[PDB]
Amino acid sequence: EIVLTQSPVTLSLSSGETGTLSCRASQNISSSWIAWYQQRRGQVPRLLISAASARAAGIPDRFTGRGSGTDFTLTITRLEPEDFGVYSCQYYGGSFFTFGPGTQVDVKRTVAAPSVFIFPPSDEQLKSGTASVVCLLNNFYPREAKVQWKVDNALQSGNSQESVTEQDSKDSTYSLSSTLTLSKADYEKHKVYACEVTHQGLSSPVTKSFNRGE
Amino acid sequence: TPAVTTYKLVINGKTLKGETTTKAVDAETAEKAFKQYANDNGVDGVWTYDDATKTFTVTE
Amino acid sequence: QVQLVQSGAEVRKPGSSVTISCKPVGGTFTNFAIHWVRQAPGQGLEWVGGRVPVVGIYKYGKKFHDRLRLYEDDPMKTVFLELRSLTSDDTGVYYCTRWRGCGMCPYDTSSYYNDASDVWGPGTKVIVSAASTKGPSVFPLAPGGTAALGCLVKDYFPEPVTVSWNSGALTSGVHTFPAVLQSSGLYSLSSVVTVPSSSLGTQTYICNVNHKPSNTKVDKKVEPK
Ligand SMILES: *[C@@H]1O[C@H](CO)[C@@H](O)[C@H](O)[C@H]1NC(C)=O
Repeated sequence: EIVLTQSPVTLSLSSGETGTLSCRASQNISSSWIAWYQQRRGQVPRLLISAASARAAGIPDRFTGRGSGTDFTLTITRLEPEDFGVYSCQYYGGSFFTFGPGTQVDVKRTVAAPSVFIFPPSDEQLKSGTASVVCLLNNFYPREAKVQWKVDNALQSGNSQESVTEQDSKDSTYSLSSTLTLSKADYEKHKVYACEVTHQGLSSPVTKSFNRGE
Repeated sequence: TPAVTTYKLVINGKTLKGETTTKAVDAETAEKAFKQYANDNGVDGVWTYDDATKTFTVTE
Repeated sequence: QVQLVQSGAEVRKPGSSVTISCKPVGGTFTNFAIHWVRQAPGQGLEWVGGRVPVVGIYKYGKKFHDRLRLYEDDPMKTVFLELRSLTSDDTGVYYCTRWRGCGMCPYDTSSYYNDASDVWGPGTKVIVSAASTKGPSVFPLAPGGTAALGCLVKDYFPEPVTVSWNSGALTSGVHTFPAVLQSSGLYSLSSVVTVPSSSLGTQTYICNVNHKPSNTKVDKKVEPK
């Protein structure tokens, strides 16, 4: 009945920088029913704020909460390595609780374009009845990047899966792997296998491809 | 009987070397699992068996 | 002080049901509601339901009504969650949470439902897959002066696999991606390494794959074609 929306999707922060996360409610609610949670990349969620502004026990002065009506904000100052993660606002009034979609806070750095590689299916895998084409996006920033598979220039959907590494603690870049799954029968009919990559660091979509055999 | 034993597979391939295990009622069931595992990994060679250690081996 | 203990991971065939147990340690048992929050892989927090034990005040999430049952065992001081007709959208980590409140509330006899959650259990991993334990098959990934090669560790169950390169001697430029669960119910991941293109004819690159649930230790040589 009440929907929570957060903006932005991703927030990039420098060391000394201060950032503000927004929680937008569908209708006017009371500030007593808003909480903020923090999720580290490998931990259970932690409560930061209850009742819009009440700081939870053991939570430093770094995090402060505000808001009224339909707009609520969480302000982060002197961001520290522990703080980078996913932040979710929660409404816990009434009968049914709801969470916001969440906002990831990552480390800000200069934009860096991905190096793109495509990997043909191994001969070991072909004699197994399935075929996997792997596309690698290496050491890029920012996090968001699109990969589209084109088999003979025919866009694919539903037959690909991708995953992303955690942001590196050293150079603060991301890496991505996309696997296109094909049956051996389907793999033999077609000739062109291409990986189309879209990223902020690329002036135009980069395409790496090969032809079955050579 | 619902009781199973653990069988080992030894892989001596030109590019894939190592070992894996499976739980099967008898050795005949274990070999079918191992031969599928080897074919899935593209390993094609000779099979030997040691009933003492319940160990299959495929070598290229 | 007040602490929440949860049962171990579970694997369930699609269409069946699963039951998790959450046991409070410390504090009271009938004052504060236990709220369950789940997280699907790479998705946001989702509220499943909440129930004050024994008292009987409870609500289910709209998505989980008709599929969910929350109950407790008063002798064992243990709360349970039962979800039926499981599908792939139910795979995730399930947390039982509560508000600390008065903690060791003395002579309170009062019920609190609408509170934030500052006490969380470790989480229970629920994997919806029709698959049995299966070791991985290892396939090579054959390749500005930099090239990439790797290993595709495919069709294993369950998590986790460990991947290293050259017995762990090669670590620079290595990326092991998180495993993805494909529609067959089996896991699949890749591990990659970037090296100078000059090193392709020279250096040997071997990835070491470990899958303990299957007792698999395997070495694959990655050669250029
Ligand atoms: C919320 O309340 C303010 C002030 O009463 C009003 O101006 C605004 O239109 C209301 N918005 C909603 C979504 O109820």
